[PDB]
Amino acid sequence: KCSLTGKWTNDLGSNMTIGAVNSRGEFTGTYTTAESPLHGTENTINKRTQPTFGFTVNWKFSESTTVFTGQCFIDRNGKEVLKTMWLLRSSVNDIGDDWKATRVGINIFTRL
Amino acid sequence: CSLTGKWTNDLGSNMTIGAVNSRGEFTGTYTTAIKESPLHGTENTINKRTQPTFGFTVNWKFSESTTVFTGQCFIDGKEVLKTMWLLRSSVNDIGDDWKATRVGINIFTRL
Amino acid sequence: KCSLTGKWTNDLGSNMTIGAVNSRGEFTGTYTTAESPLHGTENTINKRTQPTFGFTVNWKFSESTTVFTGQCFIDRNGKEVLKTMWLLRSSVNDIGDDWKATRVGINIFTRL
Amino acid sequence: CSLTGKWTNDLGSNMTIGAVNSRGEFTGTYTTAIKESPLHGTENTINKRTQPTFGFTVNWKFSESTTVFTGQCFIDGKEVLKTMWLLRSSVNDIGDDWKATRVGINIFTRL
Ligand SMILES: O=C(O)CCCCC[C@@H]1SC[C@@H]2NC(=O)N[C@@H]21
Ligand SMILES: O=C(O)CCCCC[C@@H]1SC[C@@H]2NC(=O)N[C@@H]21
Ligand SMILES: O=C(O)CCCCC[C@@H]1SC[C@@H]2NC(=O)N[C@@H]21
Ligand SMILES: O=C(O)CCCCC[C@@H]1SC[C@@H]2NC(=O)N[C@@H]21
Ligand SMILES: *[C@H]1O[C@H](CO)[C@@H](O)[C@H](O)[C@H]1NC(C)=O
Ligand SMILES: *[C@H]1O[C@H](CO)[C@@H](O)[C@H](O)[C@H]1NC(C)=O
Ligand SMILES: *[C@H]1O[C@H](CO)[C@@H](O)[C@H](O)[C@H]1NC(C)=O
Ligand SMILES: *[C@H]1O[C@H](CO)[C@@H](O)[C@H](O)[C@H]1NC(C)=O
Repeated sequence: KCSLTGKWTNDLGSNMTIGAVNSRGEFTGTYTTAESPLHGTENTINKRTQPTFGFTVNWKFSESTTVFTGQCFIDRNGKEVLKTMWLLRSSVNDIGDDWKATRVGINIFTRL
Repeated sequence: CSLTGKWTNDLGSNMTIGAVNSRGEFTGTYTTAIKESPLHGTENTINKRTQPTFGFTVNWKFSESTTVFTGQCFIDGKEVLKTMWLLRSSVNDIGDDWKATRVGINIFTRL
Repeated sequence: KCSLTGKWTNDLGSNMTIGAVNSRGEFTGTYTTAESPLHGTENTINKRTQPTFGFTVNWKFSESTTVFTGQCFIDRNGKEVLKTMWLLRSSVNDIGDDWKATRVGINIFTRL
Repeated sequence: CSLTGKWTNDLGSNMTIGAVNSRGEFTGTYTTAIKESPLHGTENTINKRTQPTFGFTVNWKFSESTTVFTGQCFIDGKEVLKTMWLLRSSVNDIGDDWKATRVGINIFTRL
């Protein structure tokens, strides 16, 4: 089974720690990048080995917000890997600059 | 512009969001024809901004999928929520991962 | 049948003109926003009434690039409408700032 | 960093791009296991940049779908192409449009 709980690191150099996840599939943690809290959920439905999930990172050094979503996989080499895609929403003043507030990208995590 | 309350959108889905603590957290329900799913998000409180940026995850109850929403609460007069989302599907093997993510838009208005 | 050929306008105020599309599904045109050329393709496969397509806009006022993709629909009210999503790639100097060069958005077009 | 040549990627697809005129246009073939599809793109020539931004459309031959790619040619030493794409599926009714677009990444390297 692929568990979210733990310490992860990615291709960009950022690290992430996730706490235990309750029965409601909920969980919290911290996102570290060269610290901000994050709160997410894991899909419990058919209680699968490779869960789908999503979390929000409330940036504490700016008024932007990032949301990641992806799946917890057991790689071919037998290792746990998190494939995720995110949307980074920056804040704009007029509802007219809104068309450019959203960036999109990816991030692959592996256990620390 | 506060997230608390009742919203609906262009597709025709309703969303209910409760109070948000001093840390910006909040919970709510997501309704779409119908099935209700829990929602857990957070709003950026960095600058006590009147048009706060925010994000939340909808944990689907009728599927093994997940959907994340990010956006900003704009005072159009009326309060409008402009969002963009990512819909992650669950695939059996890491080989198909590439085709598992849909992206799209959604404008919410006070129900 | 929903044709790409013609003059369109969108929700953002930008206008667009598309030329005839050959048998290879190819076509060119111009994108006007408050002028840059664009070159695209339309999917011919099962020669459908509501084609799928994609085009690139070679910005002539900056070194960024935008690509749109979507489908040509016959709306319920009987009108032609183009639902599209785009990616706007801005250019960065170091392959390390790459994680933030891509923005994503939407654009709905209707005939002028 | 020029697009002309032969590239392959992480998924394992090959792409061949021909010469690009003075306007930045170019054509090529897209191979994926196998089926070959034509590609038509353009590269930004605004600043005679050595690491040009670019975009192109792949007109699928075995489906009614379309895929657009945008990105930048980076000199990693080696020439690398970092791209992001949108895969549009064709739906019968404008009602399902919302679920018709997939997004993803792709890193190309000189084959
Ligand atoms: O500089 C900005 O544009 C705003 C700061 C955004 C915070 C870092 C972002 S979140 C998505 C991405 N993944 C990651 O690990 N770092 C970046
Ligand atoms: O039917 C499926 O494709 C799987 C269930 C998907 C859940 C509904 C999606 S989430 C993004 C989109 N916005 C919205 O309000 N409803 C749809
Ligand atoms: O200011 C920038 O960030 C670079 C200029 C980008 C050009 C305008 C973009 S293309 C996608 C979007 N659709 C539209 O009609 N106008 C915008
Ligand atoms: O099988 C399908 O889902 C429809 C055909 C899709 C065409 C292949 C897609 S395009 C984006 C992605 N990158 C890549 O190199 N191959 C895939
Ligand atoms: C995070 O991962 C470990 C924890 O110390 C370490 O290898 C690395 O320096 C850390 N990097 C960041 C950006 O926190
Ligand atoms: C929810 O929104 C309103 C509630 O006032 C209702 O009329 C509508 O039918 C509902 N839609 C869904 C999908 O539940
Ligand atoms: C484009 O559409 C028509 C053409 O004149 C007109 O209504 C409008 O002013 C034009 N706007 C732009 C930005 O070109
Ligand atoms: C294309 O790339 C190389 C060509 O040298 C070949 O070995 C590989 O099998 C080919 N892959 C596909 C999908 O055609």
